[PDB]
Amino acid sequence: LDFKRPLVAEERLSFEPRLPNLQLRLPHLVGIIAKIKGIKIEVTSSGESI
Amino acid sequence: LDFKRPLVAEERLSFEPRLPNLQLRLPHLVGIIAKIKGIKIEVTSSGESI
Amino acid sequence: YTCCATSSRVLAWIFLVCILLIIVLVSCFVTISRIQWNKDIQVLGPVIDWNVTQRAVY
Amino acid sequence: SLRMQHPVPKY
Ligand SMILES: *[C@@H]1O[C@H](CO)[C@@H](O[C@@H]2O[C@H](CO)[C@@H](O[C@@H]3O[C@H](CO[C@H]4O[C@H](CO[C@H]5O[C@H](CO)[C@@H](O)[C@H](O)[C@@H]5O)[C@@H](O)[C@H](O[C@H]5O[C@H](CO)[C@@H](O)[C@H](O)[C@@H]5O[C@H]5O[C@H](CO)[C@@H](O)[C@H](O)[C@@H]5O)[C@@H]4O)[C@@H](O)[C@H](O[C@H]4O[C@H](CO)[C@@H](O)[C@H](O)[C@@H]4O)[C@@H]3O)[C@H](O)[C@H]2NC(C)=O)[C@H](O)[C@H]1NC(C)=O
Ligand SMILES: *[C@@H]1O[C@H](CO)[C@@H](O[C@@H]2O[C@H](CO)[C@@H](O[C@@H]3O[C@H](CO[C@H]4O[C@H](CO[C@H]5O[C@H](CO)[C@@H](O)[C@H](O)[C@@H]5O)[C@@H](O)[C@H](O[C@H]5O[C@H](CO)[C@@H](O)[C@H](O)[C@@H]5O[C@H]5O[C@H](CO)[C@@H](O)[C@H](O)[C@@H]5O)[C@@H]4O)[C@@H](O)[C@H](O[C@H]4O[C@H](CO)[C@@H](O)[C@H](O)[C@@H]4O)[C@@H]3O)[C@H](O)[C@H]2NC(C)=O)[C@H](O)[C@H]1NC(C)=O
Ligand SMILES: *[C@@H]1O[C@H](CO)[C@@H](O[C@@H]2O[C@H](CO)[C@@H](O[C@@H]3O[C@H](CO[C@H]4O[C@H](CO)[C@@H](O)[C@H](O[C@H]5O[C@H](CO)[C@@H](O)[C@H](O)[C@@H]5O)[C@@H]4O)[C@@H](O)[C@H](O[C@H]4O[C@H](CO)[C@@H](O)[C@H](O)[C@@H]4O)[C@@H]3O)[C@H](O)[C@H]2NC(C)=O)[C@H](O)[C@H]1NC(C)=O
Ligand SMILES: *[C@@H]1O[C@H](CO)[C@@H](O[C@@H]2O[C@H](CO)[C@@H](O[C@@H]3O[C@H](CO[C@H]4O[C@H](CO)[C@@H](O)[C@H](O[C@H]5O[C@H](CO)[C@@H](O)[C@H](O)[C@@H]5O)[C@@H]4O)[C@@H](O)[C@H](O[C@H]4O[C@H](CO)[C@@H](O)[C@H](O)[C@@H]4O)[C@@H]3O)[C@H](O)[C@H]2NC(C)=O)[C@H](O)[C@H]1NC(C)=O
Ligand SMILES: *[C@@H]1O[C@H](CO)[C@@H](O[C@@H]2O[C@H](CO)[C@@H](O)[C@H](O)[C@H]2NC(C)=O)[C@H](O)[C@H]1NC(C)=O
Repeated sequence: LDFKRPLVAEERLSFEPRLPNLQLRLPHLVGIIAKIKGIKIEVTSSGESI
Repeated sequence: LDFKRPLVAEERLSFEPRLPNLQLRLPHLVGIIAKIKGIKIEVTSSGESI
Repeated sequence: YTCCATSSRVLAWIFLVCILLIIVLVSCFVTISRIQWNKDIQVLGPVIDWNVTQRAVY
Repeated sequence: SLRMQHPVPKY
């Protein structure tokens, strides 16, 4: 599909949010775990231990 | 429950759709597969191989 | 006769040794494949951080 | 940030 060049825009004061970055470790076999359920499943939490 | 005889209608020009027909083959044990999940589960695609 | 009797005795010894080795080979494979699966389960998985620059390909 | 140069055909 066609990605067009955009029309030049005038700058104005921004109110765009800037979220924190985050690093996330997943299980080694996550693909197998998601497969055998056949549904969207919870795998971890943002803060969880190894 | 009571299935009534309808009122006579007047015919007009129709815009009803008419879909293609389609043969579908299912797995022999489809009833066991659906049972053991306990949830609505994908079993095939329209064009899949045996 | 004696060649036949001898051939029958030698044949049975090699046939016996053939099977005792197969028993061993299959018994080892099942052990090792199952253990490697247990080890695979407990390895550290990947890390994601949404950084595009890190995944540039030139 | 990542700035890249995609090649395109010109015949
Ligand atoms: C259509 O719309 C989309 C949006 O919907 C448009 O995309 C958006 O376009 C914006 C530009 O107008 C982008 O902003 C630019 O982001 C650049 C990258 O920012 C990251 O890197 C920065 C540099 O990091 C390195 O260097 C520092 C040391 O300097 C090290 O510490 C780092 O480790 C790296 O080595 C870094 O500062 C930024 O950090 C900020 O953002 C992240 C989250 O993204 C936060 O976790 C951080 O806490 C931090 O945010 C806080 O702090 C900053 C200042 O420190 C504040 O501004 C924040 O409000 C907040 O408090 C990122 O990690 C920037 O380099 C770039 O900077 C320009 O502007 C500043 C002033 O504003 C100048 O000083 C600079 O010199 C420079 O000119 C700018 O901010 C948006 O990222 C982008 N949005 C998204 C989501 O991608 C799109 O373009 C539009 N398209 C069209 C066609 O219109
Ligand atoms: C309340 O509402 C519901 C609906 O919401 C009402 O039900 C609908 O009522 C309609 C009647 O008003 C029904 O239409 C009738 O269907 C009959 C059956 O049609 C099928 O069989 C046809 C014959 O097939 C055999 O014979 C041929 C050779 O002649 C062989 O090739 C076959 O193998 C069979 O042996 C067949 O032609 C039809 O095929 C068309 O539809 C299917 C999908 O259903 C498509 O796959 C096909 O491609 C084809 O559609 C295309 O091609 C046809 C022309 O070929 C076009 O008309 C289409 O728009 C499209 O381009 C079916 O397989 C028909 O026999 C019956 O025909 C009468 O009308 C025609 C002219 O229109 C005359 O020439 C005939 O002689 C005959 O009088 C008519 O079409 C709807 O089926 C029905 N809908 C549903 C979903 O049930 C309900 O009654 C309402 N009730 C009240 C109280 O109001
Ligand atoms: C969220 O954030 C947490 C915290 O960072 C993440 O969990 C941590 O992940 C890292 C990286 O995988 C782990 O690092 C390894 O640590 C061991 C040593 O661990 C011991 O010492 C720690 C000292 O602070 C201590 O916290 C540990 O305690 C945990 O583990 C014990 C044992 O199971 C348990 O009883 C406790 O309850 C805790 O769970 C522990 O005592 C170290 O040996 C490793 O070394 C390898 O890597 C280094 C560097 O690459 C290399 O030099 C070595 O040779 C070797 O190869 C490695 O440093 C850390 O232990 C994890 N901590 C916990 C709490 O799990 C978590 O992954 C993040 N979650 C998500 C979802 O992203
Ligand atoms: C969507 O559409 C497809 C195509 O129709 C459907 O799949 C087909 O289903 C039919 C009916 O069940 C199968 O027919 C049987 O085929 C074998 C011979 O198969 C061999 O020859 C084929 C020649 O074209 C070839 O395509 C086959 O290739 C497939 O299978 C091989 C082997 O596993 C695989 O490696 C390939 O990748 C392909 O997957 C194969 O080489 C034949 O022996 C059967 O004979 C019985 O039936 C006849 C007629 O009743 C009878 O006379 C005999 O005595 C015997 O009882 C039978 O004809 C066909 O194999 C299927 N093809 C594919 C590609 O799967 C599919 O089911 C539809 N989907 C859905 C969801 O409905
Ligand atoms: C995102 O990825 C880039 C590329 O790995 C990181 O930028 C590098 O950061 C190290 C210091 O940690 C520098 O030595 C390199 O020179 C940097 N390379 C480039 C191409 O910038 C960047 O720090 C990562 N994280 C963030 C928040 O952007």
